[PDB]
Amino acid sequence: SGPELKKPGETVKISCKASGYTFTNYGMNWVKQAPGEGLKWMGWINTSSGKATYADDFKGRFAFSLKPSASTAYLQINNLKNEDMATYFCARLGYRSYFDFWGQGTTLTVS
Amino acid sequence: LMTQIPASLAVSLGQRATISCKASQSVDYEGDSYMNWYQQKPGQPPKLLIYAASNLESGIPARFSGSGSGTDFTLNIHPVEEEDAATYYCQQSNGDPYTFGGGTKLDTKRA
Repeated sequence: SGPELKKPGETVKISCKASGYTFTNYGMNWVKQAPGEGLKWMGWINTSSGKATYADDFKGRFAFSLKPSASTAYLQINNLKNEDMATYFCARLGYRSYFDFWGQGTTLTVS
Repeated sequence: LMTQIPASLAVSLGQRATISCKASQSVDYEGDSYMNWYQQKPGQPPKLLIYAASNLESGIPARFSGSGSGTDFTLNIHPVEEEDAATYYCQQSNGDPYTFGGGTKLDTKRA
């Protein structure tokens, strides 16, 4: 949640509620899918030190973060551009290659 | 990064299909190959099929098998069934950033 329509340049904070399990033992990834169906990696972070890494695409604008207690993952989108329009997913990381589940999306629209 | 060919894949039920990916940099890290395959059925979020190149996730039918070496990995469906249509995506996890292939839409050839 946290999505919706935003005017270019805005601010937005996306959330991601995890359950079934303890949020601090596996990692998490924000991945988006644009209207033309293309998938992009937005950000990766270790949930323990709070240190994220990002492609240039959103470098310096997006800021991933988490709360190992409240079981929350966050994406803080700043200086939104038209090209950030897309469905945003998170996804619980499993082992070291992929993600166990689990997001149903949340459409952000920059116009 | 990743390159996925083919873009479209018309297949008849019962047919076999093969979708392949080539990574621009190797995806082998600590003896494992971080390469996975996702199926995004229409109107849903993506789901995992195979991870680490050849490991079928629990729930996935023996359908589906993965293989590959160095930079080329292939997903194979022996007998295509109706439920298998949608867009497949490969994704590697060897290096940062994590990257997805552009997608291969599988369409069922019918009468």
